[PDB]
Amino acid sequence: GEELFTGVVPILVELDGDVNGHKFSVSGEGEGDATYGKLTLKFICTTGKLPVPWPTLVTTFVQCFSRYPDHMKRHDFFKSAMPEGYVQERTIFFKDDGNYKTRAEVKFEGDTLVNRIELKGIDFKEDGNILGHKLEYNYNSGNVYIMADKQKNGIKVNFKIRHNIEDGSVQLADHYQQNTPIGDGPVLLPDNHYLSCQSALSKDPNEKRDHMVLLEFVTAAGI
Repeated sequence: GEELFTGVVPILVELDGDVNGHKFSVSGEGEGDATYGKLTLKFICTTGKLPVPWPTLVTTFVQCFSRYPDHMKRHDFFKSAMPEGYVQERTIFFKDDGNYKTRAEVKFEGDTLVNRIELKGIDFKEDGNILGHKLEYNYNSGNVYIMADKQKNGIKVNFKIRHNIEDGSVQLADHYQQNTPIGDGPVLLPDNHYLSCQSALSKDPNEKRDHMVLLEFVTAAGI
């Protein structure tokens, strides 16, 4: 897979969503440059106004673009599954609030690296930090824990995302994620490690639509 990520890859993201019966769609475009662990994307709510807060979707909107130091390449599960791809599934628990259930498929469409996702959210408080848009438009750095998952020929991934609430508090979002190759094809199984991540959300003064500009860097460590 390594050889597909050697340069600048166009990325395309498409999510269909239903949160507490609130329905929406988002398209994203950008490019990734795994060599530097860099992702640059722009997202647009195509169905109007985003019913949830943008920062809540970041995790959901391609770890194959993480930078795996030379010594760790053997642990890169993401790239290994390419081009056929991998399936990525999560449940993201918002403390004292609802949950998101996501199913995505990450693979190449020719030259393009695509992420197609179905997202379902239930149990959200209509007056919650989420439904009530109480989260700051920003994003914290942190770690993503990776571990091999044999009886599935995949990996298990766990982490906590802390969204800042505008009152100064925090909205914890606990992530439980599973990935498995799309094919019958081989993949690399990693030893435990983690991805060190950081992100910055911005806006395009020109875009009138509901959107998010995202700049992100992630580098595998712990080995």
